[PDB]
Amino acid sequence: AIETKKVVVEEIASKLKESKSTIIVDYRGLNVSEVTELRKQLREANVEFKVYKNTMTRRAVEQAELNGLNDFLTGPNAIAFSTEDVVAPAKVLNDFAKNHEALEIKAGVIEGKVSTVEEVKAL
Amino acid sequence: MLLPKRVKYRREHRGKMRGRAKGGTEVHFGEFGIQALEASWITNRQIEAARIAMTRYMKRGGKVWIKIFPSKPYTAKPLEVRMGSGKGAPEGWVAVVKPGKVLFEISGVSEEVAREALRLASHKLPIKTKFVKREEIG
Amino acid sequence: KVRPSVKPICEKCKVIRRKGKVMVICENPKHKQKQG
RNA sequence: GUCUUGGAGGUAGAGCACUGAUUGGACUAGGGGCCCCUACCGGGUUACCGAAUUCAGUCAAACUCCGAAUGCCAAUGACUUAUCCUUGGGAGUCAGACUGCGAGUGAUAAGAUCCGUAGUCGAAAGGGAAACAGCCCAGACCGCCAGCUAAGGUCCCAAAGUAUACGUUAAGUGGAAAAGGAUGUGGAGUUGCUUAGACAACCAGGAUGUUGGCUUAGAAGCAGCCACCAUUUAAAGAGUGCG
RNA sequence: CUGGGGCGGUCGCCUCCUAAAAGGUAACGGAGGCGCCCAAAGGUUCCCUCAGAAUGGUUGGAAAUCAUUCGCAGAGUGUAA
RNA sequence: UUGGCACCUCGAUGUCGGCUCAUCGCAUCCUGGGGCUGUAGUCGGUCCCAAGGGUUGGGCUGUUCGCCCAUUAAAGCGGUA
Repeated sequence: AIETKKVVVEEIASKLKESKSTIIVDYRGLNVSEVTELRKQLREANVEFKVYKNTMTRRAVEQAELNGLNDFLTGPNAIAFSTEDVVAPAKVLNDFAKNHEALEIKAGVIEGKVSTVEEVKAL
Repeated sequence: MLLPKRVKYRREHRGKMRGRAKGGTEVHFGEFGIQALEASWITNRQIEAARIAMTRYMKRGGKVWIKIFPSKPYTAKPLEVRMGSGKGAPEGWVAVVKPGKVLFEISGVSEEVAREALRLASHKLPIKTKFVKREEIG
Repeated sequence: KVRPSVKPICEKCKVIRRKGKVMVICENPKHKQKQG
């Protein structure tokens, strides 16, 4: 599976310039809901801030075994990578704080990712 | 629908069909063909039942080849008459088909068109068949 | 229907060999065939 | 007769060397089309037929450049074997059948007819094939409450193994028929995907333009002709199929 | 003669095929012909070689004739294989 | 069924059709029971199982067959010399 090599290599580049990341739900992935997490990011910049659903624990979590190992306990849970290269968080970490609390899929008892070293309350 | 133009004779023996054909057990002009499996006589009308019902399914298709040709007049005495008294009226035409002889060749066609355009002509031909493609060495 | 060449027509048809009889069963009840 | 050796003959097979028949491509003498002009010499258009010729490739009882297997005619070396030639006396039969192999007629029908070849019956009893003139085995001088075998068999009828080993079938196949049909089933083999996470199954979503250019009152996903695609994308056929 | 007979057709001679690689070998099987012709189309001596094709020409023409190559035979061999 | 062949019978095997008496095979006309329906109910087409039972009175012609009269749940085929 030499195709699986290349997905490992390229996503590392936005993981060494990264500070933050957030859990992204994969059930009920509406087309307009994808727009309300991509086009609000496309009001910021390009596709640096990611939605990708190639996120098995054995496909793409082997790649993230270096940076910020706070994430494996949602292993048997819905994972999608959201990595960051530019525009530090002052606005971007609260992208999910309005839509998902009732619309564009459920809030999701999300237990978070790297904020500093914690689990809950992505601020 | 084909017939030989002017034959040296009008009434002929029936022969004994056996064994493998003298040649043409290998599709070589076009791509895909049917190779027969039994020994039989194939009449005139059945190649007419073939060249029609392939170009049904070969709407825009390549050329259809026929390597068979009829030259044997199968012969009938007129019906409800006794035996003997002359060999009968030449009832039409009939081709020579040994087993193993690749009947048709069909070119300019992929796999999946050739598995049904060539199948439906084999329901009209009275012989059990098998699909035969080409091969290089060579 | 009953015929000796029992085949599916559309891809919604299953081919289930009940009772020694190759029956085809489908959604649309004009596919209902059997050799028997 | 059998082996060696010498031969004659063109079969079955094959192949095209000719006599023919023929598939397809190049080649294009001629022709036709269409125009120009032809009032005439003529010219151009052919996805129009097309003779030769040529690259392949098919098929012949009345086609063979080639040519077997046996079969027949003999020799001289044998190794067996009892037959053969003439001559005369003396008669019977000159309608045959079936089975296999090769043939014709037939419809590559007939326990059909008509030839070759071989058997048997006829003129042949016995055992098989349940019974059966022609298949299988085998020859009845005559007796034995002798033995060994062939065809066929070895649970009961009915003589002989509920033989032994390893498998296959589940239909009573065996114990009657094909084109075709099928996730029936045993083997052999090939490949695709696949913990670098497959196949089902469930919670998912389906593209924005846009039916997109031309259309039928409109149909914007399947009126139908089609460039049938660029953006948001983990994605989405300018639509999987039902409407 | 006969696939009952009648009607049809055939009765004899030569060649081929069926004929199974000697030679025969049947049918109301498949094809042709034969009841003649040549006083030379016979015998011998001595010569010579075809048909078709192309090239060019006289009325010459798709072709009668005439010349140069091709042309083992695709020509003829009375009449038919 | 019309046929092919001539194998039982030409020291005799009565041939067409009716009347009686049937049985049997179902490849089904009904009646019983169902899939599909281009089945709204009604009445059908078509394919399945099913032989137990019913399967008419004429006119015409020797007629089997056939057409037509009127009924009927229907007026089935076919073998049995």
